[PDB]
Amino acid sequence: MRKKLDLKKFVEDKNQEYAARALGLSQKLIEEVLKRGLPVYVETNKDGNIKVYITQDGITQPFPP
Repeated sequence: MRKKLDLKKFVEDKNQEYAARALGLSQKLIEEVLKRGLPVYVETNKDGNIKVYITQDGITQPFPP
C-alpha cells in the first residue's frame, strides 16, 4: 500500500530474526528479498500483525504463510 522500504534497513535493526518476526515469511525467503533487494512492502495493522506486499511475478502479494 505505497508503504515500501529498504528491507535491508529493517533487518539491520537486529537481523533477519526481527524482520521475520514482524513480517510473515521464512528466513530464506527474507534472504531472497533482502539480498536480491526486491520491492517489498509492509502494511501493519495494530497489535503487530502486518502484511508483506512484495513485488514478484508482476503482482503484489502480502506474504500470508
